[PDB]
Amino acid sequence: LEQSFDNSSLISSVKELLLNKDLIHPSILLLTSHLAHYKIVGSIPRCIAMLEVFQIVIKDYQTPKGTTLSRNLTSYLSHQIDLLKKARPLSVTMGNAIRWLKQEISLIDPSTPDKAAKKDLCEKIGQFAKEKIELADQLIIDNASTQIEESTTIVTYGSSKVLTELLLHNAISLKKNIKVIVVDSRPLFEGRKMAETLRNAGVNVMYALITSLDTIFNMDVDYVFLGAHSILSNGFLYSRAGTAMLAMSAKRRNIPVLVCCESLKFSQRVQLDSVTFNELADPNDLVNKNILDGWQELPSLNIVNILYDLTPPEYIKKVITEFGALPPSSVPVILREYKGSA
Amino acid sequence: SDVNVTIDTFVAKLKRRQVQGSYAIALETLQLLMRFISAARWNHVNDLIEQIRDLGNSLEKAHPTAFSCGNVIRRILAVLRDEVEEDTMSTTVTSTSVAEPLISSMFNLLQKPESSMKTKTDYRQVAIQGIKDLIDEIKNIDEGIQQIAIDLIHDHEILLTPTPDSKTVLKFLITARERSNRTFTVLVTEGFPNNTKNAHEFAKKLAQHNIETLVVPDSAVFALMSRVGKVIIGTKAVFVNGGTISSNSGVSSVCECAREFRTPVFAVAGLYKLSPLYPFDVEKFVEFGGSQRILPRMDPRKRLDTVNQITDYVPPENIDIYITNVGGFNPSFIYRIAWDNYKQIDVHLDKNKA
Amino acid sequence: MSEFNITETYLRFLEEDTEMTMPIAAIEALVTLLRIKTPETAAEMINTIKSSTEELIKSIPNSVSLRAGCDIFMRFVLRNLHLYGDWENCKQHLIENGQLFVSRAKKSRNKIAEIGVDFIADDDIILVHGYSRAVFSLLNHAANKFIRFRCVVTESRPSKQGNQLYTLLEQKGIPVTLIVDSAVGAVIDKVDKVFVGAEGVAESGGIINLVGTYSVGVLAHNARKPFYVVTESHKFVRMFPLSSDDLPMAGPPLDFTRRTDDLEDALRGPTIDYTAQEYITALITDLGVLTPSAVSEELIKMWYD
Repeated sequence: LEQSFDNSSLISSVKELLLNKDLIHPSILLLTSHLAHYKIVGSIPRCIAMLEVFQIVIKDYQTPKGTTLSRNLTSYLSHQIDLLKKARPLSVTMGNAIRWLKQEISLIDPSTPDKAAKKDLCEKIGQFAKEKIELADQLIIDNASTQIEESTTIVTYGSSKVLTELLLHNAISLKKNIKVIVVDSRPLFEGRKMAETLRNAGVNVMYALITSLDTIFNMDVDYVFLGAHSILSNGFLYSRAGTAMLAMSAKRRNIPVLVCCESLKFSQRVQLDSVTFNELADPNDLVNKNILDGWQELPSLNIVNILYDLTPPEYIKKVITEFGALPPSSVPVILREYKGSA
Repeated sequence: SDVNVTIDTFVAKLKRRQVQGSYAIALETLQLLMRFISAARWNHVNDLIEQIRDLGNSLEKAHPTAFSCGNVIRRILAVLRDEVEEDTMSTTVTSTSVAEPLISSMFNLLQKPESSMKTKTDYRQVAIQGIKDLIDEIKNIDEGIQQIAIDLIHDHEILLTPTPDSKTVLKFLITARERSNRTFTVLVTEGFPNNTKNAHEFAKKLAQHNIETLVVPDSAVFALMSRVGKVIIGTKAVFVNGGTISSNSGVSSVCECAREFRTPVFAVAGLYKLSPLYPFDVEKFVEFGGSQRILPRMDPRKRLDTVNQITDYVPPENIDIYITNVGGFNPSFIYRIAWDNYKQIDVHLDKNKA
Repeated sequence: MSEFNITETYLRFLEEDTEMTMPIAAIEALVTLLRIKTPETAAEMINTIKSSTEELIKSIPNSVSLRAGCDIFMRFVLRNLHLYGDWENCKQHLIENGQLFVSRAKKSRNKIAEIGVDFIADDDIILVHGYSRAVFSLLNHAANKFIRFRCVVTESRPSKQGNQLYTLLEQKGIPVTLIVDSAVGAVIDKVDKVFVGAEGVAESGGIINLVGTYSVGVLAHNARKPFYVVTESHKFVRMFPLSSDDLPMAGPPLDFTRRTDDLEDALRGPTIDYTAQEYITALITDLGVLTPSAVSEELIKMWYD
């Protein structure tokens, strides 16, 4: 009660809707069903999957009689976003795409016979993720590869989002020697997906848990690379929980730390505290007859499960985007030069 | 002329502290500036910046350590320094508009080769609104403050400020309790023996809005620093390093004692509180006070010596954020906001361009 | 008929005067390269310098201040070919700019001495390290202003330069001591300010000059003194590490091969260190005083495209 972070109302556990005024897309319920019951995403996997259902749901237009297609879809698509907000609040990978999409709703005129409404939207929103994601990730590949020598180590955290493809390129598409250290944490064992993949790729993978983190650093170790969820306007890395403890330690143990990221994952907002702006996710998950049951109904017990947390930018040495590399204090200068400009 | 004596009594207004604070001197240097705008016959657009750059050197040389007057004159030059290049390329034919606001500043000195057609009078009236839009910005800087700080601060933490003489946080923590109904407390120390006039005034009005407040002495602020994990500092002016020119007394060492406990250190500052200058000497901006109110006995025969100080300076390593009207910012980012408001010529505001 | 590569133009004038330094000597060689050899076509002109700069890197691989000179000359002729003159005027429009840097980058250092005045204040004991000649011209202006200070010169080992600076300004008339670089940590408490100078600035703000500017930099941060650094506006290179390991001279900084007959053993370690943004606090340009975050953005403002 003294910190009262349990009464930080960033999320509730509300469910069970029945309303049928909107024609709810059945497949967008599947997307929310695939998130909230068991999380299967990073952030750019959402930015793919949020776009996967959007190409389908615009194809079923269902434009009514006395309404322009500019007038209904700004309500029709945005009503379906609140289904996701019941499941999981948005990211900036969510956020920067959808406001760009709401521009495209507004910049059309009453001239389209709804047959032309596909290809002016379909390839355009396809060339979004073709440019802003795919070949944006291509420029990640050449930039990080020249900053990695052979016969070294990489320490990652959680499931990566883009540097999985980077580790595939340096182990197979360039065949230089490399050892991989993947560490994830209870409850979301998403780093095991990388641990399956890179040894299916056939490379030296050492799996790890965050409680045993010191003895990884007591060996020959360097080049700590990180996934990301958003970068603050200061330089704080808003990312998956438990990122900063290796980010403080490897910076304390004088070997450099980088964050693989992109310009789409920037943001205008700013903060400097970990427990201010976050999300909780269903406190039943940290249980597994069990050992304890009854965080409810029992006096003086609670289960927290932090999803996102900030890292100080002094821990990060170099921030790499698709345009290049940059020091972490110099993050917000792209916000005036490329994001909404490029 | 008649405007030449109103500047002289304004020169007289800046000698013997006829106005204080970082707020009221900026409004009154600018209303007085419009009289010079309305009674000027420049006859060339580079003469009008000459009409104002000597006036600042009739002001900044007259009194250096006031800055809310000192940064307006450069900024109101910059809105005309913008529009010299506006009518320059629009007069030409080939490359009338590129309109990207940033050219690479390293290369620009390193490449040297050598309808509103003219409408020469408009530089007056665009400065007449340039009079008006600056003040109307200053009147409601606190809305951009309050949009981001309740985002930045949370509910249940004890607090501390060393600057009771900040009318920003005097007004801000009213609505930080009122609209956002967060409950907390504030520790408050004194600017001994100078802001202790207002330090007892500060928590009393906060006792009216009853935010669990209590007054600490200046010596005790280390002993309770282990409990508090957040400090806000209402500064007076801020330079290009992110080292800010703070209020009167006591606030620098407690900003240092805050930094040693790995405690985040907050600051609030209006956009007009910015200054494009550099702190070359710390001691040329640290102004002192008097031997009067620090000991009143005035011995002529024993006659020891004693030191007052009515300006504290902090390095940018001891500061963390700048809660401004346009967002929160890094201590090292301060140039880019400033160079979007100031130019490289009038920062050396002096007639001798040596 | 010259070829401008090694010594048929370049190493001529490096024996002319030790007032011109290494990168602008390459800039002086690069602007006179396309001046005489002007092959009346925009295509092979830049293909001439891409041949010529890459052999110039191949000429001396371990003077990467030249690489900064090899970097920004391409940045010069790119935007100078911009303004869209279809190469018709841009032959003359480049060479009418032409002799800019032999008139402008030569007056870098006095312009540093114009604006670097109000750092060395009344009674500042000054720690210098290595012959970064913009510091001495700032100190030349300090003696010519008759402002009061003192000076402390470190070593420059193995590059010997500290023995020169003691002889260089004692004749100028400044009270000065030469100290060993080993005795920095026991003396730095009395020292108040400290001046160095980089051979090139990296992307976060880099000190890519000498052997132990990072050693004296990390001393000064625990001494909590303002670690200034003096350079100018043509000393920028994209080359940017993540650790304090740059490209070395020829081998790794921990060799373990043996002495064959009498080989030099002090010269086994590195000769160039690196310092990130954390340990500097301010720097000087021809543009002005510059914070270590703005030196990142101006090194990226015309560098991404």
